[PDB]
Amino acid sequence: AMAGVYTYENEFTSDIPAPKLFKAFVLDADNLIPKIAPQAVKCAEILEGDGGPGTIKKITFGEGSHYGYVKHKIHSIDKVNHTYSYSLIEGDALSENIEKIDYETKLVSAPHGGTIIKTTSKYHTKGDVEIKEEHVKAGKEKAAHLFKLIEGYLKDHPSEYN
Repeated sequence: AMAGVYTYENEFTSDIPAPKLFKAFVLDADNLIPKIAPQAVKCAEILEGDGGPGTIKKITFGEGSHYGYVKHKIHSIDKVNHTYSYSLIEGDALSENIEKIDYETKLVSAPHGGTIIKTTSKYHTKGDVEIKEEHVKAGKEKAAHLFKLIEGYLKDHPSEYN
């Protein structure tokens, strides 16, 4: 049975400077996200580990989830370089034919003072590979919205994540 890896890059941009964002979005996601999108994210909970490399998180969704949750395994976190890698491993985007999805995200400092969020997504496939543009671009939008909500919030809370 054919094993393979579908790979998809995209970027977003943001006014928020890289480090604030990293603290908010990566480092306190568990807390900050449910606060600002309770429609779409009920809860977030660490099943195992500190929360560094090797941790397993269950994230629990509200409306607009096929399965109503995911689990993530954190592969790495680099606070100094502002990068993050993990793997979706059980739940929402997966199936018999998509064993796993890997994300790696690099925040980079744009011109001038702002940020560029670079994400690379890696679909570990089994068997024939059908991966619909929809399911993928639908995903882009979800994340794009979510980052927009973070910008907005953080701009309304400048005493935070400094």
